[PDB]
Amino acid sequence: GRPRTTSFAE
Amino acid sequence: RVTMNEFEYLKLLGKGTFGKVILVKEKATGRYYAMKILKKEVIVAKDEVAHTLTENRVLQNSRHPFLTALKYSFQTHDRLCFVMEYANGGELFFHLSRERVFSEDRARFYGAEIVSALDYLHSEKNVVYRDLKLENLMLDKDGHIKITDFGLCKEGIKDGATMKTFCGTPEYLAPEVLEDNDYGRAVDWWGLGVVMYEMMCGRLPFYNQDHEKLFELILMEEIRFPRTLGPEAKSLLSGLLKKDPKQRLGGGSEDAKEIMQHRFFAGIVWQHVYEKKLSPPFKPQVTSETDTRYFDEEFTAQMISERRPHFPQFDYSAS
Ligand SMILES: Nc1ncnc2c1ncn2[C@@H]1O[C@H](COP(=O)(O)OP(=O)(O)NP(=O)(O)O)[C@@H](O)[C@H]1O
Ligand SMILES: [Mn+2]
Ligand SMILES: [Mn+2]
Repeated sequence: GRPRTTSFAE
Repeated sequence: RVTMNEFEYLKLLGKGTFGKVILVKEKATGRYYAMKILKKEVIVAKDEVAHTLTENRVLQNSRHPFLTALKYSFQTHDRLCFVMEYANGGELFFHLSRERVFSEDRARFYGAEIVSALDYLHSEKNVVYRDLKLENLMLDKDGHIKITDFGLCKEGIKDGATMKTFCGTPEYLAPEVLEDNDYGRAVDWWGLGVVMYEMMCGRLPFYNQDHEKLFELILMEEIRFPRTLGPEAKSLLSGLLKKDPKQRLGGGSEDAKEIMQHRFFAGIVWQHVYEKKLSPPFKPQVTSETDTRYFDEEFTAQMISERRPHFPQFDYSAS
């Protein structure tokens, strides 16, 4: 398991 | 032709930064969908209008066995709504967290179907997905790949047409994006590299919990593989994860075709992949349609002018 990821934009 | 009333809101599926995804049943027809509900208040304030508009067009203008189809998209006075094809099987991220690793055969199957979808977007729609990751990759009721979440797409991208925007998910970002110089459709193949590394190795190829140090490894560190891993897999993963996109598998003019030709994919009939003729190595075991077994339990348990402008030409219905 790794933590969930969050998408982004500058 | 479609309002908020027309659907039965049954079970929460997820909750992202900008809105919520609810499992819905259509009143008029009884079929089940997944609704992405977004408050305009947020969208306008948090400067997300552009992404919302690109996501709307991309769903509308695409039809592929491995992309979630858009049924309707409608607005209320305050909300934006995407009525989408529902993926019963949940995220790949769900299954891999539980299983640690997938077999190379299982990885090849998901890999191929993601290649088929990404090829279509590139060659036929001139889109670059830009945000490939375990979370955005879902399974349908049969166990076929469904790529959802099209908010970070770029349109009008042909040949070596390049982009500038810093976006995606930090763990999955291609070196060229991190270098902050121009990039093309090759970023997707880097992304395929990373998810397929995760599937076959059970971890990200580069990881630190600090974004800056994370990016340090992505730019500097030579790739390393588990000693179990087979030659064909290792070569593909090496090729997809070349730091310089001009050396990357998929990075040339031949795009997706370069990766399709790869010996790891030997014996895969690409037409048969598109037609879904291949047997999915994992079948989701959902009893009913409302079975949210494969969605994290944290979600699936809860009960139910200038800030709210109109969205010209937002509303959409399919054939
Ligand atoms: N069509 C669908 N069928 C089933 N589940 C879905 C569907 N669309 C979204 N979800 C779930 O809802 C979650 C959030 O939706 P998503 O469209 O990925 O939003 P987002 O805010 O753009 N997230 P991100 O860009 O990854 O930070 C996903 O991770 C899925 O678990
Ligand atoms: Mn997402
Ligand atoms: Mn998104």
